[PDB]
Amino acid sequence: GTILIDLSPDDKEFQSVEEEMQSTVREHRDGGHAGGIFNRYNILKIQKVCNKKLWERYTHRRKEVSEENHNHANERMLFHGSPFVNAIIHKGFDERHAYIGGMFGAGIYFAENSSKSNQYVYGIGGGTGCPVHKDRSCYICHRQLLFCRVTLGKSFLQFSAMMAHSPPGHHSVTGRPSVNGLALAEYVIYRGEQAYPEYLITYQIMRPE
Ligand SMILES: Cc1cc(=O)[nH]c2cc(-c3ccccc3F)ccc12
Ligand SMILES: [Zn+2]
Repeated sequence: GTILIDLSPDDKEFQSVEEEMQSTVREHRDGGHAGGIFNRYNILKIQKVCNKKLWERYTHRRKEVSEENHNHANERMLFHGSPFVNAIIHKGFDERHAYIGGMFGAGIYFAENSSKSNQYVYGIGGGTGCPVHKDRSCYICHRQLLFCRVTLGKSFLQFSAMMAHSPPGHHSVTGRPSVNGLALAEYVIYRGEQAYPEYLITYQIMRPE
C-alpha cells in the first residue's frame, strides 16, 4: 500500500524539509559518539510517503485526540530515526518501535533536533554504526530519517536533567531538556496511530572542514 514520491530539489517542499534538517543540527554531549561528528548533511533524496490506510488510521486517531482536547490536535512535524525505517513506512508505527528504557517511559520517541534522531539511525546509542564499516561516524554510507506528522494532544510536560500508558488525561509526553539551553525537545507517544511518517529523507553526514 505504500508508495514513495520523489520530491525534486527545485520544489519548495524539498527545500523546506531540507531546511528543517539542516537548521536543527546541534552539538551532542556525547561528542558525536552515537551519531557521528558533523555540522551539516548532504541530502541525497527526499520522498513523500503515501499510504491511504496508514493515513486514514492517523487522521482517525487525530480527530479522537482533537475532540478530547478542546478541539486541539497539537500536531507537530518531528524527526524519527530508527533501524526500522523501512518497516515503519510500510506498516506504520507500533510497540516494536517503542523505547522500553526511555527517560519518559515506554513509547515512540520523536525529536525536534534532526541530529538527535540521527543518533538512533543505527539503533539505541548508534548501535555498532553503519553495517558496512561499523562506523557510528560513517561519512560514506547512506542514512535515512523520517520527518513525521505527530499528534500530541494534551502533552504532559516533563523536564529532564539533559508500551506504557500516557499520564492520566494526557495524550503524550514532552521531554524538555532543562540543562542544555540549546537542546530542543523530544516527545513520546503511546499509540502507533498518533504518528504518520510523511517524509523519508536519505542523506549522509558531512565531515567538518
Ligand atoms: C529519542 C529517539 C529519537 C528518535 O528519533 N528515534 C529513537 C528511536 C528509538 C528506538 C527504539 C526502539 C528500537 C530502536 C530505536 F532506535 C529510541 C529513541 C529514539
Ligand atoms: Zn559505512
